[PDB]
Amino acid sequence: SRPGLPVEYLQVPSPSMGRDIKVQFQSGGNNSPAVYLLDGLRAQDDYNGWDINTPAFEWYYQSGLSIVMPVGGQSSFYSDWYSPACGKAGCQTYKWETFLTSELPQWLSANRAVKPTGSAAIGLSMAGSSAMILAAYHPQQFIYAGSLSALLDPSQGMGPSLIGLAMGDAGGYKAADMWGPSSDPAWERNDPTQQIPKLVANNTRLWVYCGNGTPNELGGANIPAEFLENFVRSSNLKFQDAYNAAGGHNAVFNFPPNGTHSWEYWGAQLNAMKGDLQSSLGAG
Repeated sequence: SRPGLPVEYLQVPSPSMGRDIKVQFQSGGNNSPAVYLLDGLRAQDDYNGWDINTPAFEWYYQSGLSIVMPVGGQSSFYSDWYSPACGKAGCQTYKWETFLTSELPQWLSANRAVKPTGSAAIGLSMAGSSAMILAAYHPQQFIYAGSLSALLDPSQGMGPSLIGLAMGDAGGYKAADMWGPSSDPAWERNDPTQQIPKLVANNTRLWVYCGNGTPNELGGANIPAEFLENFVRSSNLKFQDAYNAAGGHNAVFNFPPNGTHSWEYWGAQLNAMKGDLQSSLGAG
């Protein structure tokens, strides 16, 4: 149903960020695997864009999988920032890696019986690289990573620069506060293409999607959505080449001759990945 599902709005304390993080949540059942649905660049502080734009909880009710949607973190790249995340409206502490890899799984396990290991992380936009990085450095916790329309080589060439422009545009943040100047090692640490050997070694299940910038009847036919998607697609095709070349063998590569940087396309992916998640995480 859309109304009528056991969807919760959790207030999860984050010691490292100094506030309570809101978390939209739907249990899978006790000891169910978790699917963390990470939000895009312009993540709002009230509801996660997955909830807003898709019937995600509805699609995943009774699938055997807990759906976890952290709320907030516009421009955070779900990372632990070097410095305070200061933007238009003010400053906040961004320690999202810490929260997603210790604070939240521990609270979800203690308070909701969500299995803390063997999870998937799925993100779109800024969060697609985040998902792969979560898995790269925390493979016990994240055994599956989905990346929808992300820039997968953010440390290379014009990427540090483009990322800074995006962050400016979404909230008025500064990339330097996050990962420092582009010379800082944090750039390569958080670049999924540079972390391929870790993904490969950990045999992480990858679901990698990117459209080609051509909308279809599904919609999303606006210039920004089209330009954005076409733009991030080269990093995606290179990732695929590098992954295979490094001996990668547990990924789905979805690069259709359509799709724009829009929720019509992303929602479709999340719907299409449900049986793959169930098999890979052990739902039922």
